[PDB]
Amino acid sequence: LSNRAQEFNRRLTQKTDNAPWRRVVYRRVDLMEESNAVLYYPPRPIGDRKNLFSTIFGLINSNSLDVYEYLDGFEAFTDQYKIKFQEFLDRFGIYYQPSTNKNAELFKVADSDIPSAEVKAYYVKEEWYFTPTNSDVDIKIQAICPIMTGQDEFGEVRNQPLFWIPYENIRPYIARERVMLSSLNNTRNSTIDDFFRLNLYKGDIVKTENLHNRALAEYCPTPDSMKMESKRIDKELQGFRDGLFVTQDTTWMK
Amino acid sequence: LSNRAQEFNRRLTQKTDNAPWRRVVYRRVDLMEESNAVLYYPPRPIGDRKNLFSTIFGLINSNSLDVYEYLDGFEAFTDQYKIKFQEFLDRFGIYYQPSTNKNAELFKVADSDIPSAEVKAYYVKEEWYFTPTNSDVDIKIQAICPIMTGQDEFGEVRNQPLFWIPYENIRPYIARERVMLSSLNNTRNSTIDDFFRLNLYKGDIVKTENLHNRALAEYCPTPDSMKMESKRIDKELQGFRDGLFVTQDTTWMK
Amino acid sequence: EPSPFGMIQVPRGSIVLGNKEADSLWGIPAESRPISVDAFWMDRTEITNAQYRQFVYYVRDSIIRERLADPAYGGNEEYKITENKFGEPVTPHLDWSKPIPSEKRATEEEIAAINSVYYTNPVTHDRKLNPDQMVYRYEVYDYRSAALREHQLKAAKRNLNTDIKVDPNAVVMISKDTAFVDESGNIISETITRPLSSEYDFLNTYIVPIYPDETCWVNDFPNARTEIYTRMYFNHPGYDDYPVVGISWEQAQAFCAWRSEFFRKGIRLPEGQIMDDFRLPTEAEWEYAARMGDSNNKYPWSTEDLRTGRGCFLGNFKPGEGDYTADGHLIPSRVSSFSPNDFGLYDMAGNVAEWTSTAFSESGLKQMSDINPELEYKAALTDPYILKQKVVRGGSWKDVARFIRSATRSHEYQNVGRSYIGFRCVRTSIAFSSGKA
Amino acid sequence: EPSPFGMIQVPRGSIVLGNKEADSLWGIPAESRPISVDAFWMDRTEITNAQYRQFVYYVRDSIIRERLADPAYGGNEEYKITENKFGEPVTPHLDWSKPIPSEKRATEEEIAAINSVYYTNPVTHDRKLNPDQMVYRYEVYDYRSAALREHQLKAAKRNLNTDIKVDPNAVVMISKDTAFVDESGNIISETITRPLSSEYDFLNTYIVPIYPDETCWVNDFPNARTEIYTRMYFNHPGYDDYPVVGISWEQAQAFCAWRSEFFRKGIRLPEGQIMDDFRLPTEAEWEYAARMGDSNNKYPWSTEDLRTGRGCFLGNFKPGEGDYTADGHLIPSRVSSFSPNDFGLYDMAGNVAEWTSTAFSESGLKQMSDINPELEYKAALTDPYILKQKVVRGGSWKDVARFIRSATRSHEYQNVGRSYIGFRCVRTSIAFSSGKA
Ligand SMILES: *C1O[C@H](CO)[C@@H](O[C@@H]2O[C@@H](C)[C@H](O)[C@@H](O)[C@H]2O)[C@H](O)[C@@H]1O[C@H]1O[C@H](C(=O)O)[C@@H](O[C@@H]2O[C@H](CO)[C@@H](O[C@H]3O[C@@H](C)[C@@H](O[C@@H]4O[C@H](CO)[C@H](O)[C@H](O[C@@H]5O[C@H](CO)[C@H](O)[C@H](O)[C@H]5NC(C)=O)[C@H]4NC(C)=O)[C@@H](O)[C@@H]3O)[C@H](O)[C@H]2O)[C@H](O)[C@H]1O
Ligand SMILES: *C1O[C@H](CO)[C@@H](O[C@@H]2O[C@@H](C)[C@H](O)[C@@H](O)[C@H]2O)[C@H](O)[C@@H]1O[C@H]1O[C@H](C(=O)O)[C@@H](O[C@@H]2O[C@H](CO)[C@@H](O[C@H]3O[C@@H](C)[C@@H](O[C@@H]4O[C@H](CO)[C@H](O)[C@H](O[C@@H]5O[C@H](CO)[C@H](O)[C@H](O)[C@H]5NC(C)=O)[C@H]4NC(C)=O)[C@@H](O)[C@@H]3O)[C@H](O)[C@H]2O)[C@H](O)[C@H]1O
Ligand SMILES: *[C@H]1O[C@H](CO)[C@@H](O[C@@H]2O[C@@H](C)[C@H](O)[C@@H](O)[C@H]2O)[C@H](O)[C@@H]1O[C@H]1O[C@H](C(=O)O)[C@@H](O[C@@H]2O[C@H](CO)[C@@H](O[C@H]3O[C@@H](C)[C@@H](O[C@@H]4O[C@H](CO)[C@H](O)[C@H](O[C@@H]5O[C@H](CO)[C@H](O)[C@H](O)[C@H]5NC(C)=O)[C@H]4NC(C)=O)[C@@H](O)[C@@H]3O)[C@H](O)[C@H]2O)[C@H](O)[C@H]1O
Ligand SMILES: *[C@H]1O[C@H](CO)[C@@H](O[C@@H]2O[C@@H](C)[C@H](O)[C@@H](O)[C@H]2O)[C@H](O)[C@@H]1O[C@H]1O[C@H](C(=O)O)[C@@H](O[C@@H]2O[C@H](CO)[C@@H](O[C@H]3O[C@@H](C)[C@@H](O[C@@H]4O[C@H](CO)[C@H](O)[C@H](O[C@@H]5O[C@H](CO)[C@H](O)[C@H](O)[C@H]5NC(C)=O)[C@H]4NC(C)=O)[C@@H](O)[C@@H]3O)[C@H](O)[C@H]2O)[C@H](O)[C@H]1O
Ligand SMILES: *[C@H]1O[C@H](CO)[C@@H](O)[C@H](O)[C@@H]1O
Ligand SMILES: *[C@H]1O[C@H](CO)[C@@H](O)[C@H](O)[C@@H]1O
Ligand SMILES: [Ca+2]
Ligand SMILES: [Ca+2]
Repeated sequence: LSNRAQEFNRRLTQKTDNAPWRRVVYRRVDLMEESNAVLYYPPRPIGDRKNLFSTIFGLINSNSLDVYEYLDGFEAFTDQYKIKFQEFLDRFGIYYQPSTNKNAELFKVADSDIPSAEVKAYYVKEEWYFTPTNSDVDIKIQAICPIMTGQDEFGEVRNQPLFWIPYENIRPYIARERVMLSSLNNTRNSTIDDFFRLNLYKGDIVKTENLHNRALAEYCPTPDSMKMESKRIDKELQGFRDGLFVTQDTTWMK
Repeated sequence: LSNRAQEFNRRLTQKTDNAPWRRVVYRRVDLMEESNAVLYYPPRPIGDRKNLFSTIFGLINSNSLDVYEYLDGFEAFTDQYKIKFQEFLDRFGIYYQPSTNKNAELFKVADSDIPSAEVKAYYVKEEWYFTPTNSDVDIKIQAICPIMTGQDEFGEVRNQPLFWIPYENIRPYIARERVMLSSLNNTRNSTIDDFFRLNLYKGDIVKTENLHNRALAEYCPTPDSMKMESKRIDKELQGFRDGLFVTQDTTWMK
Repeated sequence: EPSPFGMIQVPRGSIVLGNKEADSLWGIPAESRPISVDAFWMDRTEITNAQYRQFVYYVRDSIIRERLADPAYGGNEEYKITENKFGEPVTPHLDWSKPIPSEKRATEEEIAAINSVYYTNPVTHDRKLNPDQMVYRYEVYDYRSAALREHQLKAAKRNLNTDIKVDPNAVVMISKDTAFVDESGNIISETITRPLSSEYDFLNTYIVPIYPDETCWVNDFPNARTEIYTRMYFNHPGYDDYPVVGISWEQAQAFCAWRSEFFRKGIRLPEGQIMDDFRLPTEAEWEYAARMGDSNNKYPWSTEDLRTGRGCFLGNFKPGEGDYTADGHLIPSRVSSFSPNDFGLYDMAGNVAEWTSTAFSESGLKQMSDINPELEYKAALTDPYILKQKVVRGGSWKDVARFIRSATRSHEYQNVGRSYIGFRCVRTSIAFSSGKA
Repeated sequence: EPSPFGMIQVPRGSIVLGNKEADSLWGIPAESRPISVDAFWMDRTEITNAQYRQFVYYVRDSIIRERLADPAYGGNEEYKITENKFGEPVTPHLDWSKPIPSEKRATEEEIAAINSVYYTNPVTHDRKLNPDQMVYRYEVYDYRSAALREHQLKAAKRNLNTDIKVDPNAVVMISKDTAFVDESGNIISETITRPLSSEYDFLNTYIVPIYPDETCWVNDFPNARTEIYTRMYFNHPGYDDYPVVGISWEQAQAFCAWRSEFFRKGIRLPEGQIMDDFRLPTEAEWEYAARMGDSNNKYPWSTEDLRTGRGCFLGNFKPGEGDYTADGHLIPSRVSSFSPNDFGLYDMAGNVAEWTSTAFSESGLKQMSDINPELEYKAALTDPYILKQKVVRGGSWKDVARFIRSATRSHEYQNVGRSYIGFRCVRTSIAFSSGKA
């Protein structure tokens, strides 16, 4: 908000436009794991104990946030391609009952109407990018999905991706909320922005931005195929990082 | 557009009119291969993520491009032999619904009406030519086909070649679009003009400009005959290049 | 070579800058990334009470010099007025070649001017220096922000991409904090967000009280008696070789600036020209100077254990639970008490935790560069107090062995000054090392 | 023989000019084609701060010479007026045999003229050379484009094919960029597309500021402190044998032209006649001079590994992740620090990446000729910024071992000047080598 704060934030952005590496990879991360489980909080605000879905819902409800929608296979971020809250509510038949505030918001948060409890995984788009100045491999987050992991009769994930949150837009509304991170410490010392920036959403890669625009589902249907493909992608990026190593044979033993 | 740009482009053309080699060869290249798969992008413009077919369709729709048609065995490039967009649309019964723009275009792009997704191979005419000045074997691209690789009941290619794109005409509209090239890098650093100029459309030769005007289909119907004939042509051009080698016995070993 | 006394030339090198394995009990990610730093001069001992006492003596000297220079409080009018020797009408800021003020014998006006900054206790009749009138005024130049592309003076020079035409009416916002003094004596620090118009938009003037917060010995230690500590930790003549505590980060910057000023005034050398001044050490610089630039060095000693072969303890931290004096010392011990690391730095991890320049963000390592990295956030006035959180490192006497490990970040507010926060003044060395390793 | 000092005569030869195998992880085609180049003189060391400082001293000298030559700013009127000795009314551009201007003692007008180009800091009171008034003006002749068939003066000589009659009203478009100076002092560079009418359509006049962008040390390194670098990398007397950085490609051409002018002025030799001048090295020329003209030489050292037998590092690149100083140096090290290749070129792959003449097109190798190949694109004003992309090669201190391999193209904008972009001035050698290999 302050001029110095804006200057620091601008100096803090990752200017990636001319880099000889722009590998964009899509990762599904399970909240069941202890690392990502910071997203299993009660939907109600109750002060500051909120998950991501609750605060995104609260921000989009007040029309203070600009967000985009899904495309079922592609990801086009266009100004005309804007998600409509009517389409958001008709996804599960949520009533309108417009509020008298109007300017503050048009739809009242109906307590537990948001499916914060039944979302169990997160989609993330991470762009591993080289740097033309300091030659350090880094990551830039731009998009995520709170995939609707519903529970039907046979237990299938039955995912209906609600919409596409651009990280740049939600960043101002995440850099302030500083919820607890690790259960064995239970300290309010790291913001959720620090959680995303520090690359702690350990999960498995669903598919990269391949030329064929394919996914891991095209491979063997067995889940072990998904695990082996995710580990293959992970070790291939690890090998890309290792290819810059020039510090071999440092044992100095005879 | 600029005078210096036009001068550089003119200095960049390959003046091949008097060369003691003009071997014109026709190659079918499969987009299923990772090398050529830069042509499996969504048909819609959505900014700049487009394949070749989409941009050729967009350019011919606005009448800003001059293109020719097929001949089913021959390739005659004549001014009077001009492809008509009415024949383009009646190939698959595409409606007209003329637009009010008129000067901008006469037919509105009906989203997924272009068969960008179901084209799976490319025809290319490449002229391997010697040079009378620097004696370097080079290639000059002049014509291509987005062969309509349809899927009938029995899975036959059922190709209907739409038309014949001259490379010189499409070059100005390709030198600007600079889509990503290799999936393991995902960087927007090379234009599609660089893709064609650098000879990366690795495929198989369908037929040369033989005296009999024949094709590989006249040989044994088995696909292995096609593979062996394509490899024979490839090694014969490789031997033509090797015939100029005067640097044998450089091992200097005893 | 200048080679300042009390300094050690730490060479350039690289450090992993963190700890890979994480204490599950502590529940921290323990993030790390390699970082390389250049060579610089670091003072071996934490700045003791003697050095900061010299600083406060200097500021008191010129304070009373100015007060006696006022016509209403003595009117000595020494200064330097026009026709200085060879007809030089120089600006008369202050005169320092004048005879030193004399105690006991003086005129009434001189005694009144001297006592104007002294403070006598109504109930105790003890005279000391006034904490709210021991103010240091200095100026710093934001060299890094002045050379930025978007902060260049000429608008057409703010964008080297010729595709987009440069608008002469560019709306760029600058920041500048220049505490100015008023007629009432209440020093008011203000921030200005005027549009970039001239070079003056890149100079920051700071006037801050510099007397250490002795009360720190009491405020952060409730239900404990520290009368023998807050009373004369600074004032005791025997407490000279002990590091000073209670220093606010602002006072740390002020003292480093004063050290730079003293170095510039003394040893006249036109060859130095734009030779680098003193500053607080950065987070990466401090950690590299601590762990010897070695990945395997968890602590700033060769071995991985906190006990030597004979069981002796290195560094006056808290060894055991409620066992502050197991090592041998309870409060911040005297400098150079323990065996130094071969890098030449005394009490590298121990004694008092160190002020460092880089602002804490909890991103930190994963948000700065790889060459001499540091974060600069000169937050001004109307900012949230969270953003005014300078990071500290080193581990103090109160902190357990976990915090004595060099690769441990820790919060600290720049405004507050605690009884366990020392600091160092560090300078950049322009050394033409031939290498040839 | 002239044999310029600091030069090395690299002979003619051939090079594969690329790398056959491709790093799958990097995902590049790794295209290559053989190319042969002739012999030429290449300077062994990257042009240091001393040489560019000599250039800026020269341009400052004549700048103040012209300012004092103005009647309004001193009116010394030395110049050279009509009846020069033996009645020669030569053109009075500038006088350089006049007595050198004297510091301290002078008239008021002379001091004002000298200070007209100097710049004093309002807040720091430091005087240096004005970046926007250290402008070099030179002229180049487009010999290659003047001799083209379609660019011949006579229309009938533009087509040797007599089948088609030559139209006297031929509509041919020429290009010429001649930055002219205006009365306001704002140097404006313009392009002209007048039809070919005379020989003047083939001469390009360029006036460009030549003071290095010291701010490059800050703009491309955010969240890192480089105050000790941007302040006096050029200005430090000890930083003389270190390569200069921050030079724009335009300034590189200007400096090479100045070196040619100095070579022409000194050593009077009518036998030279049209003897070749200095220029930037071409992409193929640079790579051939790097890899010794050997296919198996991935890097400019005999072995294929970056470590010697004893483990020492050659070239001050970035060896490890965040390990800039593993080789021994962090910033651009001093020239000739490492063991040179036997071709006689110091720091051939390392230190600072090199400016090269050929414009990057991503076609490159597969679009130029086979004899002394290079691409010429003197883009002017109203062109897309993409086309103004001069290629660079060499690998710098910041770049990993992958970019230190000589057969690696890399983007660079001609306008910008970064803290890792040095350059070389190279000349063509007219050598009558007998061969007999
Ligand atoms: C923090 O900020 C506090 C508030 O500003 C300030 O407190 C104030 O002062 C306390 C001492 C006191 O308690 C109160 O007064 C209090 O309010 C603190 O001291 C502290 O200040 C620090 O930052 C300030 C800031 O930038 O905000 C600094 O102020 C700067 O002072 C400079 C020197 O006085 C100013 O420079 C010149 O600026 C120009 C506009 C001058 O105005 C005239 O312009 C005419 C048209 O051009 C004349 O031709 C002539 O032009 C200038 O001439 C001089 C000749 O030397 C210049 O070199 C240039 O040639 C030319 N300037 C231009 C426009 O290019 C000028 N005539 C005069 C009067 O000389 C004039 O205003 C200044 O000379 C600067 O603008 C100002 O921001 C402060 O120094 C610093 O300590
Ligand atoms: C970049 O371009 C900027 C814009 O042009 C220029 O800036 C301008 O100058 C700055 C110093 C100042 O700030 C502003 O004025 C600014 O606008 C920069 O300096 C810079 O210029 C560079 O490129 C220019 C360019 O080509 O655009 C160069 O200009 C050229 O200058 C030459 C010398 O002045 C010109 O040559 C002659 O051209 C002919 C047409 C002359 O005109 C008369 O023609 C009559 C009919 O023939 C007369 O008979 C006689 O003919 C000529 O006589 C001379 C005798 O020496 C010739 O040798 C020939 O015999 C004959 N020419 C022909 C037609 O064959 C001429 N009478 C006169 C006046 O002598 C006359 O105009 C010139 O002598 C050339 O045309 C012009 O393009 C610039 O030199 C260069 O630095
Ligand atoms: C003591 O400290 C208190 C806490 O800060 C302060 O209290 C504050 O003010 C009270 C009123 C208030 O009650 C308090 O609440 C609180 O706000 C006190 O006021 C007092 O500090 C004050 O006085 C100090 C003092 O004078 O002792 C000030 O420190 C001095 O500041 C000077 C300038 O600000 C420094 O001088 C430097 O800059 C110039 C002026 C140089 O001095 C001469 O300049 C001449 C021209 O004017 C000569 O040309 C020559 O300059 C040379 O120029 C060449 C180039 O040509 C070089 O580049 C150098 O600039 C210089 N060369 C050298 C080496 O001499 C100089 N020679 C002469 C004739 O003396 C120069 O000496 C310095 O660079 C001075 O160093 C510094 O001690 C303090 O700022 C002020 O607050
Ligand atoms: C310093 O640099 C600043 C940055 O460039 C510049 O600032 C710019 O201008 C400011 C006004 C502005 O404020 C700035 O923003 C910026 O735009 C400064 O102005 C200044 O540069 C300027 O002055 C320089 C200077 O004079 O020092 C200029 O460089 C000089 O240019 C001369 C010509 O342009 C060069 O001379 C060559 O060409 C001719 C003139 C030769 O000189 C004599 O010519 C006579 C006839 O006129 C004689 O015949 C004889 O010529 C001989 O002819 C035979 C054939 O018969 C040979 O072929 C040769 O031509 C020659 N023989 C020899 C070896 O002498 C010459 N002898 C005499 C009597 O002197 C010749 O000497 C040169 O070839 C000169 O070398 C060069 O230094 C700079 O161009 C200008 O911008
Ligand atoms: C450290 O803590 C983890 C859980 O955080 C346990 O596996 C075990 O206590 C370990 O020592
Ligand atoms: C290089 O990369 C290819 C894929 O690009 C793999 O076959 C393997 O990783 C190889 O080393
Ligand atoms: Ca202790
Ligand atoms: Ca190095």
